[PDB]
Amino acid sequence: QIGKTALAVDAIINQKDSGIKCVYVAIGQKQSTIANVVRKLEENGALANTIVVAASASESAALQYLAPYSGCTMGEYFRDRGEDALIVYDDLSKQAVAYRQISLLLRRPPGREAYPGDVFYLHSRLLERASRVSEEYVEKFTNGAVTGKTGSLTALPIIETQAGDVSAFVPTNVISITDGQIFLESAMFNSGIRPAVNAGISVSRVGGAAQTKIIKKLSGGIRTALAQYRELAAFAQFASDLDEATRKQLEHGQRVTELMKQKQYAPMSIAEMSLSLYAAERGFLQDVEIAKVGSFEQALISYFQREHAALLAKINEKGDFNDEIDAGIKAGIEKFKATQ
Amino acid sequence: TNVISITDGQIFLESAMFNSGIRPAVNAGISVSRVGGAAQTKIIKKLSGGIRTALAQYRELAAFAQFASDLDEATRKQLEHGQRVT
Amino acid sequence: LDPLVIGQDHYDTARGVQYVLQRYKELKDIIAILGMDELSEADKLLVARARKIQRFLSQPFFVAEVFTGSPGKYVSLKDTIAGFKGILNGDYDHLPEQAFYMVGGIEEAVEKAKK
Amino acid sequence: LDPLVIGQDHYDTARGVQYVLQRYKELKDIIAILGMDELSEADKLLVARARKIQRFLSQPFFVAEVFTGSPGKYVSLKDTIAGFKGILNGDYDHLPEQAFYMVGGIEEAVEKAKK
Amino acid sequence: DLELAHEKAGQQLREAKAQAAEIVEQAKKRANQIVDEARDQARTEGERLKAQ
Amino acid sequence: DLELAHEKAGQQLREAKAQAAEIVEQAKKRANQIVDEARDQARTEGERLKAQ
Amino acid sequence: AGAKEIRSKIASIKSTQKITNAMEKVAVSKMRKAQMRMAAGRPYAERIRQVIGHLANANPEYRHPFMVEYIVVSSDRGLCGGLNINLFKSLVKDMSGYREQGAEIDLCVIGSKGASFFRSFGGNVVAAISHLGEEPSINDLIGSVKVMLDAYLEGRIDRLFVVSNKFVNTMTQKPTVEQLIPLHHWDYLYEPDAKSLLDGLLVRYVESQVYQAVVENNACEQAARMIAMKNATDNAGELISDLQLIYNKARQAAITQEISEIVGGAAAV
Ligand SMILES: Nc1ncnc2c1ncn2[C@@H]1O[C@H](COP(=O)(O)OP(=O)(O)OP(=O)(O)O)[C@@H](O)[C@H]1O
Ligand SMILES: [Mg+2]
Repeated sequence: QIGKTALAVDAIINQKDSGIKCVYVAIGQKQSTIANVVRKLEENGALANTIVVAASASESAALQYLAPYSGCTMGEYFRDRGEDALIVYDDLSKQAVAYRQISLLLRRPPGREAYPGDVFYLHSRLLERASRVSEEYVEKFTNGAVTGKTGSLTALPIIETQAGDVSAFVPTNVISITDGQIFLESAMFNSGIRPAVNAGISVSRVGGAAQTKIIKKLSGGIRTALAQYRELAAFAQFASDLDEATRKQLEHGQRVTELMKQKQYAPMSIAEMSLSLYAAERGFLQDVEIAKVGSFEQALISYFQREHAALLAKINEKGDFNDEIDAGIKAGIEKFKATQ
Repeated sequence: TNVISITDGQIFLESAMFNSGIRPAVNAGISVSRVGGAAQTKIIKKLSGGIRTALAQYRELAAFAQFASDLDEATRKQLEHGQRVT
Repeated sequence: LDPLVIGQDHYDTARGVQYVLQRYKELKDIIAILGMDELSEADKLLVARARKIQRFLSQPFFVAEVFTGSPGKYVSLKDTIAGFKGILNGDYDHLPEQAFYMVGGIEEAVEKAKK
Repeated sequence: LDPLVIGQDHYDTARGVQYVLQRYKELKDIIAILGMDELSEADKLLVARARKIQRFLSQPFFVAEVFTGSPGKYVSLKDTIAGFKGILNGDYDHLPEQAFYMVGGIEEAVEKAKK
Repeated sequence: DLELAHEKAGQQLREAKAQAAEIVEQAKKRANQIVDEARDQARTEGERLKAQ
Repeated sequence: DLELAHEKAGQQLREAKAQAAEIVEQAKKRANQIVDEARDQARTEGERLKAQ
Repeated sequence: AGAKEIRSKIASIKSTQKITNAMEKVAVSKMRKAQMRMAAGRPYAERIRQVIGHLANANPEYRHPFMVEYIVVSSDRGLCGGLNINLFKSLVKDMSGYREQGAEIDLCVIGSKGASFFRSFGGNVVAAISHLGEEPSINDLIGSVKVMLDAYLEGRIDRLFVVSNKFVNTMTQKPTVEQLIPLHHWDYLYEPDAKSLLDGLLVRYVESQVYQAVVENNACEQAARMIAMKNATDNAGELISDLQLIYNKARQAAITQEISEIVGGAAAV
């Protein structure tokens, strides 16, 4: 109950105009929870671009064990034909529990927590299919019908931990297979930071290669700067007044911490995220109160949407950046703060 | 646990002492020889008594080394001796 | 890591760095409950050097440019020894803590402090 | 517990109560060793409201009457939101902490404080 | 200095009238944008003739 | 007198800014009425067709 | 999670307990340094009191304004066992009493914790000094004392007092309020006129009483700090004891679970 499904469903909703096909695999969930996710996809206009594969809690452990592979096969159809797809496995920890049941009933000898010996290979065989294939692979698969195009399958597996314990056998295996992880923290979620992403523990192994030019430049070093701010805020909590270098880092980290907060079912485009990142890293938030950062961002976006619509449309074409766009954003933010 | 119960004594080496520059790393506060003084020559048996006492005093007073300017002279004498023996 | 294999200057620098970081590990928990002001004049200075040493261990790699954004730095054995001896002897006590974070050799740390 | 189901007033009151109780839970170890007097002027005010919220959550039930003797209380959603919103806003900062324990609606905390 | 103070007060007074007019003008421009976006949302919500 | 004139300039800016916030909040309040009345009409027509 | 996290918490709290035990003896040592400084300043004040008594009795020709009808001392640092709170609690009783009488009140502040209190409740401070060493010098008090003396000569103050803690014993610090301004067969050879001498000696007397109040409050502070660090050392011991019981439970459960998995795996093979 800390937003794991909310993060993956919002990521599927954002692809309705991206040209990426979606697959949602529900393993061991109750049928009314599955029906509510489908209603939310339909209300947000994302259902026409999504395949929903269901293996609910009352279904045979064999169907729950096979569902991720069936959904993967439906996603691979697009990858092999020079198209892009996205797949969500809402609970690989429930697939592992279904596999453990079958294996114990077949009388195969148990391991580290009664789990089968090959529980690592269960997930590694599934997750290594999510990949990007070369133009030569697509050209060979389609017998020359598709040329000069790469194909891909992106995966968003979900795992549940017990009281934050990552030392469990299944969580240990999956963290060691993926190209990165997003850790959600219950203490941050209770403290009102609702996307609840722990920036210190979370990491992406592809980094800047997976970003557009504008976001790559405006976000360089933010993750490690927040990781150092969390430590600084705890170290300087009870000490007497420190130097300008310490006050500058602390006051900036507090503003980026309040900025990273977002609501559910409210995605931002490249231009909206770019304005928000630019106003923070270029120092424009230094005069703004922490309790006003959300109101400042919402008003700035609404103002650029009415008075600078042609600039947002230019940033949203490919996420390009240059001195003309940099100066254009600067002039707009200065005029905003000096008049609204 | 089995081998500690079978042997006549134990020499305990510690990672915290070894990283603090104390190279032999022997934690003299928990290490013990049940044979004791019977396994020593007359000269080492006579000199080792004051040294065990100094390291015991140092282990009790070590927290005051950062505040030695506020100690009583009689206590400062034990601390400075304990540091040199250590 | 033996004076008979490398040399006494290298070995003393390595053990010196380790000594400073080992002492800081017990003070980290003290500062978090009772604050920095309750430490001794020698402890306050040592903690500042330990936090600087902890940052001077960092270095941007050529294979990590995609993650870090900054360019990669190769540092030599003599350059490494000289940089750590300088922080241990107090030659950089006036530089801010953030100047040693991600900067190859010791020269670049003196330059980062000016930015 | 969604703004689209219960409305923004209920949702923000519930989120406000959880934020105060979470921050009070983080201070428990510091308060246990050093006491409340070492906290900041902001944390002291938050801990005082957290203690009042924690006590106002209590309620005498009509099935629990045999255990103690006190009469049971039924509190409407409107009265529930009004009480916690007032405690979060600071409208009851002057009333004593024991006035919120076992009283049903918020107006009864005002009458209990008269004793 | 008294004559100059009255001329300065005459500038500060009219500049405050102009800024207050622009602050309310921008608010009315923002209010108009909110209602037009709400009309497009309500018009798009009409998907129910086919989505249901 | 010039200090009182400066205070009056600041006072009207704070008043205009307070009214600007109220004008935008009334627009947000209006948007929800426009959207929810469209939802109830569209769902009611859907039931009208479903019964038939 | 398990035994590993509990073992780390125990070591952390144990490291903190060792220094609070040392800080108690450091506070006792500094308490003795403050007590010797309290005694060293008494001869000067009693002798100035003996001179003003004769120099006023023998000269009925002149009455100084100080002979016919608040300065608050506080610490600059943490670990005070209710020292400042018990003093402010005692002061508020007399300030409220002055408002029942309808009189206006002027306040003077010594120390950083006193300034923060009045700033959080809107108290009107006429003068303030802070960041003084644990062994203060009388030349720093001259400023704050003069502003309060001038307010008396200007007729703005009817009575002046020094608010500070008194050292009853090493285990008891008493909050107090003491009045400052409103206090046999031979005569002296007055070199300057006796009026000029009385004006200077009364000022030296009031400054000396404020310095003695400040030094005795510092002795009370070290005694309060001793009790606070003794309590912190004892409170940490209870937390260590509870964590050790939780650790032993996790130690026994881990062995029982490992044995259950080994017996379960060997029954299948
Ligand atoms: N960005 C957000 N802002 C506010 N609330 C959020 C946000 N993201 C998630 N939540 C809310 O917090 C809860 C998260 O539930 P969600 O089902 O997504 O978590 P979960 O980890 O998948 O839970 P579960 O273990 O039951 O599957 C929901 O009430 C959701 O509406
Ligand atoms: Mg979920």
